[PDB]
Amino acid sequence: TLNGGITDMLTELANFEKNVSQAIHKYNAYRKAASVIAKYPHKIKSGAEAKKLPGVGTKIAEKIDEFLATGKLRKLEKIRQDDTSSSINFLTRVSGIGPSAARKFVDEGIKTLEDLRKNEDKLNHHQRIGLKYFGDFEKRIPREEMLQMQDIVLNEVKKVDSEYIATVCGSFRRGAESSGDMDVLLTHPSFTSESKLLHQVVEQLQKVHFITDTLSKGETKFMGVCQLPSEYPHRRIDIRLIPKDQYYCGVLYFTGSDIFNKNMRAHALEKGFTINEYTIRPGEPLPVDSEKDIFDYIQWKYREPKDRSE
DNA sequence: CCGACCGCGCATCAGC
DNA sequence: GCTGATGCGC
DNA sequence: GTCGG
Ligand SMILES: Nc1nc2c([nH]c(=O)n2[C@H]2C[C@H](O)[C@@H](COP(=O)(O)OP(=O)(O)OP(=O)(O)O)O2)c(=O)[nH]1
Ligand SMILES: [Mn+2]
Ligand SMILES: [Mn+2]
Ligand SMILES: [Mn+2]
Ligand SMILES: [Mn+2]
Ligand SMILES: [Mn+2]
Ligand code: NA
Ligand code: NA
Repeated sequence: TLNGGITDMLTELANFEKNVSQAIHKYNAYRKAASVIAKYPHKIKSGAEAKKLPGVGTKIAEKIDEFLATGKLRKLEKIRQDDTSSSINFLTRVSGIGPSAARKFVDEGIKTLEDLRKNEDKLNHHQRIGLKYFGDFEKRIPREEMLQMQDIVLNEVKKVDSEYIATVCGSFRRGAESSGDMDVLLTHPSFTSESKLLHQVVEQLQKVHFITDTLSKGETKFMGVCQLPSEYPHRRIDIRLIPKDQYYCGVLYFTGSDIFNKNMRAHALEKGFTINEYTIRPGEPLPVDSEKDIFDYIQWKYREPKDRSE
């Protein structure tokens, strides 16, 4: 937490711009600043020192001056005290409720966790589940449960087909000691860039009562809720089915971080390449046989999953 | 000063 | 009933 | 909000 005070402040600003202002690029601006400062090896003594960093500019430096000076920020205090603002900010904590629905609930006087409970009729399936597990979803997941979870999924997959390969990605693959959720990258030989595979994995995981609820489900992505058997908290899980011959782009994507992916895909465009969770193109998909192969194509040195937490 | 700022899967519902 | 526009989230 | 064109 070298500069935690400042990165905490910037993260709150970001959240406000996203949820309340609905200014996604300001959100991204503040998270880049926060990200860049988070990897700064020195304790920031002024805004001027901070301003030297790319992503940090005039408006942020002045804010850092005020925070190092007054120990707080006036803009934030103002925002925390505004009813509409704080209300919207709070509702977005519910899975399925974004800036638009939050704002619209608040306009009709629905601003608390209780108000949503007495208005179930006005939530879609996804929001209801977000409300139902509101508390549980804000709880972190210890790697000890992640390992357990990893084992219940990998083995339930073998039990559908031995050629299925399930790889747990996300914060877990980065080596985090706790994770927001569980992300599973799934492949199988009968599915490539050339021509009910996920349904089968979802069904099986449902029968053994690991998957308790469904938020969204298509032919390549599943988002739902899972739970270790006996009571543990309910947890978020996402499964992504990726063409076997695109494992490495997929696993690079699904490993993150979200900020790292945005950094990498941008630097990609600099060097003349476009990256998605499937291919890296110039253009036709270039040949890839490892994650590193991707870091080569774009003249950025390789970095172990543990060193991708942007 | 202006304005671009990664890439994509699934669900909902206003407006026909 | 249908389907883009839009929303939400990875 | 930021930075590069
Ligand atoms: N291109 C792109 N990739 C993203 C974005 N957001 C995002 O999470 N990803 C990728 C990187 C993440 O590791 C992966 C899974 O998302 P996640 O919500 O489970 O986050 P996470 O595993 O890194 O962290 P955690 O909070 O669950 O512990 O999706 C985004 O906005 N753009
Ligand atoms: Mn995750
Ligand atoms: Mn996830
Ligand atoms: Mn401007
Ligand atoms: Mn459609
Ligand atoms: Mn996330
Ligand atoms: Na700067
Ligand atoms: Na939300």
